[PDB]
Amino acid sequence: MREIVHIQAGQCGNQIGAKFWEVISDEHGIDPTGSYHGDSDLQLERINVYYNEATGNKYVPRAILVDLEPGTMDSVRSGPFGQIFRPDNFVFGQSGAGNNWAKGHYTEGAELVDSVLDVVRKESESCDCLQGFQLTHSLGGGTGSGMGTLLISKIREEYPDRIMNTFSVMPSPKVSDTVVEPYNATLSVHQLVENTDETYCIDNEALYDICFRTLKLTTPTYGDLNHLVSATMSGVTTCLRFPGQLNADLRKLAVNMVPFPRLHFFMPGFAPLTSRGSQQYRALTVPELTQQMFDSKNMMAACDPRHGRYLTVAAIFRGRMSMKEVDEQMLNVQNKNSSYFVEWIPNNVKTAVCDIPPRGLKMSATFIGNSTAIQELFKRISEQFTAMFRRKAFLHWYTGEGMDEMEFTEAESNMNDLVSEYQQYQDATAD
Amino acid sequence: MRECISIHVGQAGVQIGNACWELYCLEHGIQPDGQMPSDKTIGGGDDSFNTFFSETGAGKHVPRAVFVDLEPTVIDEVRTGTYRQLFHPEQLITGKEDAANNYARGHYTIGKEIIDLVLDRIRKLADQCTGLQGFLVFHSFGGGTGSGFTSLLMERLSVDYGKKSKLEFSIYPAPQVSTAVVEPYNSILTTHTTLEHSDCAFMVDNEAIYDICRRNLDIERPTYTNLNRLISQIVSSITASLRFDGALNVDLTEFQTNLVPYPRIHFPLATYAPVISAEKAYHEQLSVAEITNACFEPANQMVKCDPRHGKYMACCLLYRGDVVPKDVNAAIATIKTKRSIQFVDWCPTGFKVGINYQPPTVVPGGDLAKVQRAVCMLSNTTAIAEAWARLDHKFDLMYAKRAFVHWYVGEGMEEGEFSEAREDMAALEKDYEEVGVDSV
Amino acid sequence: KREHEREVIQKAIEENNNFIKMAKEKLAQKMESNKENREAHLAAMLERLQEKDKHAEEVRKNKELKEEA
Ligand SMILES: *[C@H]1CC(=O)C/C(C)=C\C=C\C(=O)O[C@H]([C@H](O)NC(=O)/C=C\C=C\C)C/C(C)=C/[C@@H]2CC(=C)C[C@H](C1)O2
Ligand SMILES: Nc1nc2c(ncn2[C@@H]2O[C@H](COP(=O)(O)OP(=O)(O)OP(=O)(O)O)[C@@H](O)[C@H]2O)c(=O)[nH]1
Ligand SMILES: Nc1nc2c(ncn2[C@@H]2O[C@H](COP(=O)(O)OP(=O)(O)O)[C@@H](O)[C@H]2O)c(=O)[nH]1
Ligand SMILES: N[C@@H](Cc1ccc(O)cc1)C(=O)O
Ligand SMILES: [Ca+2]
Ligand SMILES: [Mg+2]
Ligand SMILES: [Mg+2]
Repeated sequence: MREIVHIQAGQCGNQIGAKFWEVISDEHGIDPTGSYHGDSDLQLERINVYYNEATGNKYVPRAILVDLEPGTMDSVRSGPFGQIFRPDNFVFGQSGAGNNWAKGHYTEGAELVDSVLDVVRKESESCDCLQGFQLTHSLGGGTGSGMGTLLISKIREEYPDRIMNTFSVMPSPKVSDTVVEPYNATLSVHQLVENTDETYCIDNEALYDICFRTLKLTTPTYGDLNHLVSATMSGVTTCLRFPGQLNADLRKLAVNMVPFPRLHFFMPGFAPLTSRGSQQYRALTVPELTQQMFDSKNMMAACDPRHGRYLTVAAIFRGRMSMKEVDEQMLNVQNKNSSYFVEWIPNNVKTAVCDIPPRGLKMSATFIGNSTAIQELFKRISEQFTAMFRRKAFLHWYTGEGMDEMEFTEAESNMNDLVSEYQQYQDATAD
Repeated sequence: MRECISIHVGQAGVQIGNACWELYCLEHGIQPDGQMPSDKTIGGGDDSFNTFFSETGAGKHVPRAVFVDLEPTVIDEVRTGTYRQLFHPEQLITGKEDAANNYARGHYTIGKEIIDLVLDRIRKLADQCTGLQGFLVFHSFGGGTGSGFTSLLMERLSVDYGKKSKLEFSIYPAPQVSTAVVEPYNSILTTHTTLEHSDCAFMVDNEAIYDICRRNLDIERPTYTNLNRLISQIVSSITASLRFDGALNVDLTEFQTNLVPYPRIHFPLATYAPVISAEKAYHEQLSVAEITNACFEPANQMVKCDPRHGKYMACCLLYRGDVVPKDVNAAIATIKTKRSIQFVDWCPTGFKVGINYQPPTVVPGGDLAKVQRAVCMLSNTTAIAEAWARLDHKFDLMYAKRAFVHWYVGEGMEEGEFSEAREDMAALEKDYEEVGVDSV
Repeated sequence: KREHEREVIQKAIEENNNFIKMAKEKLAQKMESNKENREAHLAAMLERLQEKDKHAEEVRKNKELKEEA
């Protein structure tokens, strides 16, 4: 295992995908032309996990860009680092998915998926030892949600022994494009429960609240939200991209984080998140990072971990700092928060330190939690779903594509089962 | 004569191997290019050091060792590092994809693809021996390769070499440096599977070594490099009798006679002294009495447990350096009249002593002071079972909910294998209770 | 006494051979069972995925029949 193949689908998927590539390219010292201009050998040691190396010492993201309309991908191509992507790796239709999961999954998306699979195969066939895949998409639209989950199923068929990882952006009425987002999300979660190994729940609700409440951005834009998302995606992939001992590949991460196969939905978190004004008063230190990363306010899913229990946790620190201090602070936080870690999985919090900090910070921390409190996210979606479904609002958009109600009922039930399962393990005891 | 083949499996086994072989080269005057000026027989011989090193006609002294890992990055460092010329490339064996902290992948899914090649390479070493004594196998309990591949390899070595001796140095997990939540599953699975295939196993508790580094060497946050340098001194103490001659030298196999009273009761406790920094050792000569006393201090044990709360079935003292029997006997007499040393009623109480006169060595840039004399005690104590109890309890906590078990089942294992392994561990714990009870 | 000496050594040989044979057979049984188990796990997964393809066809067929209206 070594190479990861990245896929980004739909508007949200391509927008956060592009930022992810901008951010990590900077971290690895790769410029927009794909040339290396860094100072540390750490930047190149594991560069092939994410980049192909071409002729002329060029590094090309192992990235595939997918959409059912040309607009976003055109903007990516024109954006920063837009020329870094392999032009043949842009696969797009013209008809769009109209914010309709069914069109993405069964109709328009189905017409396009084989040409996408052709590119996946070409990337995968050239891998020395393919680890698996990471997909970026929203669950609230049509393409990322419907076609993205279609792609997942088809890829799994051809690579059944490889790890499937997603960064899945959950919809929120605070940042809302359409009224059917709860339908699209529930149908999508239905797929994710069955067909991915690990999913980062990137919640627009949480991103909005961090921007508005913490960073005091009166009118957060998608740009503001995406800055947080790329900081998080940088953080949760540092163990894969830089030399290290813990969770160094997708499968070892899954083995540490997923005790039951369906419970693979992670709450990501980032520290520090303090406004410039408050930074005047509060020092950036290891204890500050540690307390912040375990606080609800720093989570990228709108769930309070103190309303549930942790099955497993990964904590990754970045920057120059005392290993002794990190260890003491991580012991301290587990002690003070003992009740909130399940007693029947011993030593379930793992800690790593990476020497290279994010751009513009002396140090940072990234949190990955598999917490039963994630049920709060799924319940929020479920409540919005049921309100619409009990009055059959807008179903004709989906039945018009050939689906029947029963499929809605099944996705609903599977997502409600997932919630009950989190609750079961939350309530379990060693005795 | 009697050759010993070392097999270093997975990251821990390999990195500990690096430290051991570097230390052996320094002890024997072998350079990084494998040349040994003091050796006047070119291309072969039957010196004591030849138990661990073969020789080529061009004067290279080559470790009798295979390094194996299921991914390449740890062994790649050996291939490109300071002692790269020491090893023939075929002795360093890697796959592309590791076992992902999963015993099942190490023993079955991935391990099975490379096991025949590894055996072929081991056979090539064995064919060069005129009187092979056995194998020394270095591995973690916690890793997927260290656990699963080691087990598979031990099973296959029993088939291909019969009852030829197989000893283990096994790295027992500690939370300060562990990298997988499932290490207790892997540990129990490999301990169960290897138990009938191993003649003697020296467990090294990473937590014990971590705290010795912190406490006795003043290391704030020990790294694997710190741990492995200490571990190598201990392994060196144990193998010194195989690699050096001497009138008072006693072979490890003779200590083993006393250490293993029943086949399953084959886990000696090692305690090593002195572990001291240069700053503290300076102008301070630690005597035979002082280092011997230190062997009965639990803080110096390589496995955390309390022998004062168990019973002894054997006590062996392996001295190296400037040590004579008169001083050993005196130190032992003092200790007898002052320590919690109770034997079972069916074993003699005399301590078994060996002395190797070659003084201890240290690697440049290390943390240990260079000392004139050192000692490793190997004891067979019922207390070592506490280590199994701790692991067994962690296993039970997770297994009761079948946490993570799907990762193993997915790779073809059955729950039946988990319960069989855990029952065998419960029987081993009971075995250790039973041997300690007085005779009727 | 010579007869006994012969019996002891042939006993030693027999037990060593039996130990080898048992180890060899157990390992063969384990590797076969494991192979069968993992393959069956993979087959089940692919079977589910293939059902999904079946369902997807059904959906597109259903759309086409309702557009014949
Ligand atoms: C995005 C930079 C961007 O375009 C806007 C600029 C230039 C800076 C944004 C900084 C940022 O959002 O700062 C964050 C916190 O407010 N900072 C702190 O809390 C700092 C000190 C706290 C002391 C108690 C954190 C943040 C999300 C930084 C990320 C890191 C990263 C991966 C790149 C991204 C660049 O900034
Ligand atoms: N003392 C010591 N322990 C180590 C070292 N490297 C890893 N460990 C320990 O070994 C266990 C992890 O197993 P590893 O040896 O790294 O894993 P592996 O055998 O390579 O197996 P996979 O990577 O799963 O294929 C943990 O308990 C680690 O703390 C080392 O160099 N020295
Ligand atoms: N965080 C974030 N969310 C987005 C972005 N673009 C769209 N979304 C969200 O994605 C959902 C709409 O899906 P979208 O990706 O636009 O549909 P698609 O083009 O059919 O995949 C809504 O919940 C939006 O809030 C973005 O750039 N950042
Ligand atoms: N009471 C038993 C103890 C024992 C322990 C472990 C064994 O494997 C066997 C026996 C005996 O001494 O005979
Ligand atoms: Ca010679
Ligand atoms: Mg949109
Ligand atoms: Mg490894």
